[PDB]
Amino acid sequence: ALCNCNRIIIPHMCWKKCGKK
Repeated sequence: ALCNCNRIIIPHMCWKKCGKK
């Protein structure tokens, strides 16, 4: 699935745009 900025072993596009990982 797609960006859990609420799971924090982020997918890592999801990371950089959680603002993050």
